[PDB]
Amino acid sequence: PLGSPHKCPDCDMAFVTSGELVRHRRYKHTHEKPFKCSMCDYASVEVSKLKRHIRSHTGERPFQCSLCSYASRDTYKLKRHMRTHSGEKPYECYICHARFTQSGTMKMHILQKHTENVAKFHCPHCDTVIARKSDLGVHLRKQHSYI
DNA sequence: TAGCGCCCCCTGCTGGC
DNA sequence: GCCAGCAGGGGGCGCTA
Ligand SMILES: [Zn+2]
Ligand SMILES: [Zn+2]
Ligand SMILES: [Zn+2]
Ligand SMILES: [Zn+2]
Ligand SMILES: [Zn+2]
Repeated sequence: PLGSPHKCPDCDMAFVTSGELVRHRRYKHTHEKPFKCSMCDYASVEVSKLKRHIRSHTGERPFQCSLCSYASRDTYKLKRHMRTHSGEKPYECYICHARFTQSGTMKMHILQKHTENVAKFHCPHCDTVIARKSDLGVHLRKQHSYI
């Protein structure tokens, strides 16, 4: 924000409250992660990130879809899932204007369709070049009996 | 501080084409 | 094989009480 009073003494960012600067410095500069999982080595800057992480250990899925049986561990994942029902495609490739349901899909599109000289994968068993690593995985399972 | 969201990242698979 | 759809784990910030 323009007049944000709390300037970071280590980068160009500034914040409206000192609490926001404190948290930003923990994330980006000092890396103090006060909140520690008791079941693995995970630790986080914010407690809410620990709580979300714990749901991966327990399987808790608090956020139920009202149109199907899906339920998520994170409110945003449910909002992302609702795009499968609405057909919303919020992301647009600035180069060719194709639209996508997720931002990562769009980034991958730009890598595969609008980027010069991208390194490709190669099947060693049949001498086929494959663009995406996951499609090399599929090829190995489908054509070379990877179990 | 904890707590609510908003949103992006990276990963890696699926099935239509 | 190419492609966009689509979910899991996670980082970082906006904002408030
Ligand atoms: Zn900073
Ligand atoms: Zn853990
Ligand atoms: Zn649903
Ligand atoms: Zn494009
Ligand atoms: Zn092969």
